[PDB]
Amino acid sequence: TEQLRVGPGLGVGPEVAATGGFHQFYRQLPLNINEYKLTQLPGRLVPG
Amino acid sequence: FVVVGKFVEPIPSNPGQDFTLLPMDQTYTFADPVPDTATAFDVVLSRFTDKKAPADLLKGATFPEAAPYTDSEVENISKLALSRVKGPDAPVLSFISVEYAAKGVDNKKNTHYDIAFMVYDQVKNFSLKLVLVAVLDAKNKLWIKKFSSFNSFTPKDKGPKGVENIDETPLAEFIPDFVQFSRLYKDNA
Amino acid sequence: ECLKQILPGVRAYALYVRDASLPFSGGGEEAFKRPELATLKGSKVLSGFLPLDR
Amino acid sequence: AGGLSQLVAYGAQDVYLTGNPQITFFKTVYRRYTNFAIESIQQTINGSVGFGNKVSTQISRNGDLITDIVVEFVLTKGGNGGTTYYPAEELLQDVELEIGGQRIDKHYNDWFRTYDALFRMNDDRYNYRRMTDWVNNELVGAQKRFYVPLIFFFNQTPGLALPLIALQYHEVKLYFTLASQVQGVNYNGSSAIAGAAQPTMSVWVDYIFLDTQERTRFAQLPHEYLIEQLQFTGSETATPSATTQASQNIRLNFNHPTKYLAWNFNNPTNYGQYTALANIPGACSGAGTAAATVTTPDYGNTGTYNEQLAVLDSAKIQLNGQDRFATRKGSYFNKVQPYQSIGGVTPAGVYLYSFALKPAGRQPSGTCNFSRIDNATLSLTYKTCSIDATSPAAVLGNTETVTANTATLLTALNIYAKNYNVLRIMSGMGGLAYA
Amino acid sequence: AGGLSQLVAYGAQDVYLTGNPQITFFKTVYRRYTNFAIESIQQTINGSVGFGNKVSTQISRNGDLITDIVVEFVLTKGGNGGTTYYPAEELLQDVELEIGGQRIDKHYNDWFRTYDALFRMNDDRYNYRRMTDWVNNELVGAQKRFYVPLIFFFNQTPGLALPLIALQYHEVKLYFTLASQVQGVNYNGSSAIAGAAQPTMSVWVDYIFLDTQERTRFAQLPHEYLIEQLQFTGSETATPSATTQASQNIRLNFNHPTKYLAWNFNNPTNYGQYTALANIPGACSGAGTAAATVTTPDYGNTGTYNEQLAVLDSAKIQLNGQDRFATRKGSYFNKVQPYQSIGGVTPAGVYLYSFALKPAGRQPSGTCNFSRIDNATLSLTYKTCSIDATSPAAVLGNTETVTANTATLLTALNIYAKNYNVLRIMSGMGGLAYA
Amino acid sequence: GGLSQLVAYGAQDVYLTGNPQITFFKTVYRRYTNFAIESIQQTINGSVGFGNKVSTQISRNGDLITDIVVEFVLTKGGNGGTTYYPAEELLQDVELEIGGQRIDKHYNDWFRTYDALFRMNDDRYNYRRMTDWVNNELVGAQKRFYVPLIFFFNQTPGLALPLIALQYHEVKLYFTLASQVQGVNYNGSSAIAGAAQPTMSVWVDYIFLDTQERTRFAQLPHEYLIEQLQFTGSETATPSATTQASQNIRLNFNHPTKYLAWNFNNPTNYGQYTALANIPGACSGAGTAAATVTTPDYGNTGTYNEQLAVLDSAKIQLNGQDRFATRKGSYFNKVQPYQSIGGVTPAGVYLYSFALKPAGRQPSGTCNFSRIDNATLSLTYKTCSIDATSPAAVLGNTETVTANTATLLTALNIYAKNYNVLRIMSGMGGLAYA
Amino acid sequence: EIGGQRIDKHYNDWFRTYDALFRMNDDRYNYRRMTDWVNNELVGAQKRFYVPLIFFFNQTPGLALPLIALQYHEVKLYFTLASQVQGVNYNGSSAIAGAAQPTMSVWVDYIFLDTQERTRFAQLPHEYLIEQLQFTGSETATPSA
Amino acid sequence: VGFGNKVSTQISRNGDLITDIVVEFVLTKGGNGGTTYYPAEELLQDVEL
Amino acid sequence: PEAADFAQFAPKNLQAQNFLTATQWIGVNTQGSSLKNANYDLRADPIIPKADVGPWMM
Repeated sequence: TEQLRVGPGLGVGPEVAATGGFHQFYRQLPLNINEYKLTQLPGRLVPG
Repeated sequence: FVVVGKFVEPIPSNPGQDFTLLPMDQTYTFADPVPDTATAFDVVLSRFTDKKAPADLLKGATFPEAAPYTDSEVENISKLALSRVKGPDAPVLSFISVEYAAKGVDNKKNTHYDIAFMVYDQVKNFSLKLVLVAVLDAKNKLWIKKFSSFNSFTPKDKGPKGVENIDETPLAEFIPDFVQFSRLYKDNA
Repeated sequence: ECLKQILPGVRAYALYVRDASLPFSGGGEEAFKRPELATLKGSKVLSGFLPLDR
Repeated sequence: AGGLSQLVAYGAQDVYLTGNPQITFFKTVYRRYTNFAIESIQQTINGSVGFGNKVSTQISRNGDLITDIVVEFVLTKGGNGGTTYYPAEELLQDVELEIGGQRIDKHYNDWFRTYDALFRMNDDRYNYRRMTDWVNNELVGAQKRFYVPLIFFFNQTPGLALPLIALQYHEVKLYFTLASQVQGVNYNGSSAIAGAAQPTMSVWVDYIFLDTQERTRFAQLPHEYLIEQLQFTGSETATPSATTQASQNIRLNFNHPTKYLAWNFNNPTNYGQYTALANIPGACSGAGTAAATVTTPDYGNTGTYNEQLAVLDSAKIQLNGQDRFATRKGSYFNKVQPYQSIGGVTPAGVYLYSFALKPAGRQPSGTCNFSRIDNATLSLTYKTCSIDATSPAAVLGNTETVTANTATLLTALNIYAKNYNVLRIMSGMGGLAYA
Repeated sequence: AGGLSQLVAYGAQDVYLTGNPQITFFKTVYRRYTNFAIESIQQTINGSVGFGNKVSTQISRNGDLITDIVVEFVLTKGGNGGTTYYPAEELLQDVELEIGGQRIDKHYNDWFRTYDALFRMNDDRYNYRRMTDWVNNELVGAQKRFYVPLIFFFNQTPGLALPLIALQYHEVKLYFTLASQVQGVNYNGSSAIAGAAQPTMSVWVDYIFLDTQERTRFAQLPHEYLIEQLQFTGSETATPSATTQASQNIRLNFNHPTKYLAWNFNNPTNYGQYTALANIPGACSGAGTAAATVTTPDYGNTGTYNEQLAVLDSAKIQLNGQDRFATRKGSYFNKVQPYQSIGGVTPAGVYLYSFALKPAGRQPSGTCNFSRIDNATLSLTYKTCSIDATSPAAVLGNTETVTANTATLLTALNIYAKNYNVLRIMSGMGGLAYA
Repeated sequence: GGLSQLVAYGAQDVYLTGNPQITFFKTVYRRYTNFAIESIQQTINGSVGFGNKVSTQISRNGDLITDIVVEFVLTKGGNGGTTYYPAEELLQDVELEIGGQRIDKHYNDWFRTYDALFRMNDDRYNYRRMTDWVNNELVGAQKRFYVPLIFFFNQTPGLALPLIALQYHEVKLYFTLASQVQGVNYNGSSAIAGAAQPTMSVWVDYIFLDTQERTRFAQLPHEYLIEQLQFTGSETATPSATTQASQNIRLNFNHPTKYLAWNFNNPTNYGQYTALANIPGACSGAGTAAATVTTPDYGNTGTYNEQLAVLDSAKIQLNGQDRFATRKGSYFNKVQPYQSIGGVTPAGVYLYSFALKPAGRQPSGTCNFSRIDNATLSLTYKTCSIDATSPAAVLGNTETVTANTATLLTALNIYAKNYNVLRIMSGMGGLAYA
Repeated sequence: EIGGQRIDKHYNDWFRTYDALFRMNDDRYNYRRMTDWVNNELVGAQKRFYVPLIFFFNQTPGLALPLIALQYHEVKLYFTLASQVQGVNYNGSSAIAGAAQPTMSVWVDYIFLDTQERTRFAQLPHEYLIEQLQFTGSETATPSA
Repeated sequence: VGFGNKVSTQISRNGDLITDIVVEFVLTKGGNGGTTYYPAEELLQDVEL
Repeated sequence: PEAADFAQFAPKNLQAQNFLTATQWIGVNTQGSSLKNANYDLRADPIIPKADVGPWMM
């Protein structure tokens, strides 16, 4: 066989043996669950 | 996308020599994510075989030659065939040894050979078994009928599907009547 | 839905008539088949004597 | 972050697992099946039911196909807890399956015991025991309804349901022989139990009612069912002794593609006794005390996993006089063979040799066709029966090649073979492709 | 010799097994599957927890599909070993599954107990107990985290993973009712335990993260899932008596294609008590000694396999007044039905009648549609409750048709059924096709 | 009766029985290839004895190989209660080498971990019957043990190793026998005078193929998707009586991993994954005055009593990001296997699956650690404040604590089971990825 | 329940709370007369009680539930009976020996429409503005001396 | 970790930038009040970046 | 697929037989309801326009 020996590094296809060194740039943020359950009501005034 | 510049800094006072520390981008892709075993070698070696010019229509009836194969006609024609692999992107294919070597003598003063040998691709760090069906005329011309890799000569078919479980018993077909429930719901509107 | 019942209906009837009309199914030895012994002991039955060649 | 961080880190090595994906796991397609219903119908038993009697039933045409058959018994304990051992199983001495006068198959009480010992397991085995014995320390006079499921090929899967509707010319009968005696019910060892009750028996058959489309096909079209059959012969066991390791060559009078062979040694006096008796806890009546005897088992604990009481030192099987595999210890056939081929835990004294990758299943997976073999022989070597069974230290501290002096009581050998045949049903008649 | 001597013995009888081969067992081709990842994510519980509280959670859109759900609880023993019985199961009184406001399903603590009694087995059954009870002889004050898995269709197989992603406009919710009392935790029979701690609770949902290609298809395509639902109704048991055989005609207020129907008789006082109490080991508090009483169970051993303590004598199900099967003994529903249909062991007092070949699985394999049965009835006959529960001789030496006088306390009847409906998802919303 | 169920057909049944595709009243058996299976003894090179290394080369007798069972004969160096899976302990390790390449390697502890986690019910009991003395046997008792191997080709015929296709490579199993086996040649640290040395035999079950299939194996290239075990030992943060130790253990693993499994143990006593205590079965003489909480009841070394386990909680993180929310240790001991295996796991043994069904053979989701720069297992230990000699202290205590004797469990064993591809062609085999 | 959906659900305590806030004067008294014994009845006395439901359609004709328009869906009422009732089967914590089990019956007042109105209700879609009760139980922070 | 020992850490790549770093120590008093002087500082003999 | 066209079958005039068996549709409801056909109101019960729309109306 060829014995590929893939290295570290995520966020890319299998064609890349290594992408990052000690700190890869790829980062993922959480989906911020229940974001629709927040209304964000504005403020209003009273009759002067 | 990284920006590499010149780093404008003041001129050094006493010396002129310093540490450069050139930029480097440590990332290595593969030529294919799955390791090549014999297919790439099969096409590159298949384009080096000769045409129908040998005309060795006869069966030959090759017989084996049990020997340690130190230095004889089998390894000589094997190295002669490996020397024919001189393409632009062709591998080096360092020769190793021969197993299952057969010679056949044709009444028209010909010598056919069925030589299986092992090669070691140094650029890819691995070994392969190649099949060389080559004949030799009386005028020392070595015609190669088929030069490819072993295990690439697959049989006619692979019958069993290779079930994973030992005993699972899949559900049998219903085998309906004259319409098989497809034309029944398709013909009606 | 009617054809789901009729198409098999027709089949059932036709096969019925076969059986109603003809003895057992109208078939032959295929139906009235005794088990095959299917063992090899008989392969070793030997001749008792040899004739003179003529 | 989270599960997404695993999903995103796809590499070269993952191509073999998910590249060019073919399947998923998160959406199941169930297949549409035919309409059917299952109903329990009581059958009529002809002949008198009782100990030692032979009775039979003819399965009625109360559905189209049949599967499960359960023989019910009502037994009354003739003694206290610990005096019986699977008594409903012992009672049903044998069962014969005949279609149109042709024997299809036949089971024996010992087979039911071997079959269970070898192929059932865990809670299944326990529940089975609950249906054939008293397992909650019941007392003398206790009355219980037992259920003995049959183990014929059509009693194991709907896929082999017997198409009674396709057997218009042939009747299907089950003949049942009841034992002359059952331990802890009407006899205690060799002694009759005065006042013991006769068993009440009933045979139940679970019928499959098909809808019109399928019912028609079964009634009208020919069928082929790959079926299992049990071959069985009894043999005298060469008797081992304190002075010797008996050896024996048993010709195996078997035929057909065989999935496996199974066997046991036993004491015909005590149902299910496949091991020597001993004064170690659970190995004999009264074991552990002054009253202990190694002439009578603790019936409720007749079976055991203590290999020290087994008698087979080693065995091999020859085909046409040639070794089939290297000789292995009896413990191989007791523990490893079923480990590999079944996955349950087989009691000491019960042995298996498989020819199949998975003999416990329905799908054939390698067979030994004995109809093509001239001399199949089982070669056995027995253990030296020198250990004084009345001294637990002698037993518990013994060596691999020896057993209890009481092991010489296991003079009967039962050899079974389970094979394939083909059941053909056509034009209202049926029988087997091979004899 | 060797394996080759078997291989060579090929003949006519082997053609059905190996001629023109279709499969091999010596080379497996694994299928390439889609990309996904699994993560266990804590959901927020809306509402205070503790005994008697009712809370709910909404499953957040963390992943695309959801399957397994485990409710964690932390309980502390209110007494010593032997005082509790599956207390985390008892605690979770019930769980309701709702999508878009439609009730999809609902389970009860007793259902979890009944389900387990019938469908879990062996080490799974034990491991389950380890997640809901104290099984290592723990003492008062012992604290453990318990894990109560849910058993809704999507909590059993990835195949029915709930497509939360395809329900873009519908919320998926779970309502959890906690018991007001849990035996051996905050109450001992009818008495409260001073100082008992209130439970801590958390709901964990295992999410499936799909890659883009699969995620998109789930989000955009319509779906039809064939799923199972629980139907449940409680009934009062015709009071068992020592004077006669109580009997009862129970209307079966059930609907939908039912894979099976199951029931149990219990003393509602004591969770999991499906049998009469008695002075035999494990059958009552203090059983076997001077302190024994048949008014309180050995809670740690509440369940039993000794049918003698089960009240049901016999039963049948009628559909529109017609017997759906011949009347069978309660022991038939307790032992044979689960032998045939499940393969585990069912505790005394729990009865199963299947309308399916394999009700323990996902493929319907035969159902009884009660939405087409004008008047289904369960007809039960009870044993005579004349056995002196405090006297082992009477408890253990009795007859088939009788039980303990204490069986009169099994005044509750729980009838359950599992059936198939369709969960349809379209245009971002979904719910069940049949009401 | 049954007929009324057929009649009672509604709209709801269309999804169950409309336009039938299948039937339950007909089975089709699939015709298969011709083959035979044979058990053949291998030659053991080297020298069998405690602490010795031996090896065997699999003879080319059949075409494919599957099961391998190692037989051992041991005698008891003491009475019942002194041994614990001694044949499992004895096979210290086994290495699978093809043509000089290490394909895999198992350790006695793996066999114990694997069994404890993935086997079950009567299979597990039978296994114990083949590796230990389970009928209260006494000193001097002799028994033959059978230790099955669990390499990918020993799990299923589907991965039978095609020796026929490996003409240029030999297949060897290298074994290390333990220097000591509890209750056989040593009792705790004390040698047992007169103990016998083991007798060993290695058996390989071979598959003999008929002509067409045999030829396909010999001539076709093959790619087997197989399992491998990765394993490293680590120093366990030592838990204590006053504080909860915590530790970040880097997971130096690679390849698509189905699951991680781990335990903490006292290396002195094989199979001890939990603390010892004066409660029945939890120590030698437990439950009485003579109880010693520093010496296990060897015959009852394993337990389901979580109180004696040391993991408070754990999480896995990848490149610093949480893989999943932190869960209590009992989750990895009871729920993970409840969800992914369906068996019961002994206290002190933990599993975290990245796969839907890790106990099967078909890939069902993996974590490829070869693509992670820093994979870490983060463990929080329980407080070891309980006086193990006082049952009340043990049995009536809280969630976050354990026995003071739990601090003896200083060896951390982390396993990872992954996939790779073993490609056979050119008469040689080898791995697709390193 | 309508069509498998929970529309609403009331509890005995809601009926008590509802009454406490919304019924009054003689309506409240007459209500009590239908759910209790208010004329100093004695032990053994038997009485038929009438407990009206207070779901939106039980309050006004304006919200009459169009059963005619729900041809494919069923409408159901599930009633849970208390395990104990004070002065009926329990006295404080003590069971009352000999206490009778309740008799129960559910009565529904049905509107019969003439042809034109009935047809429109059956065929037209409807939007009924209705009320629902939301309810949860909580632990009371307990005050002290 | 212990007195007189040299230990080290590679700062992980969990975020993008780093600012504050705090080394925590748990120490116990080997004598009464007045016997120590900023001992956490004394213990951390040096730190190399 | 089952029963291979038997052109040699003589009784092809199966007109004297009634193959339809309306035994499965006796007592059905709209889709799967169970109310014993619910013939309560002594009126005509007009047709309700059930349009096959999605989970919402519009």
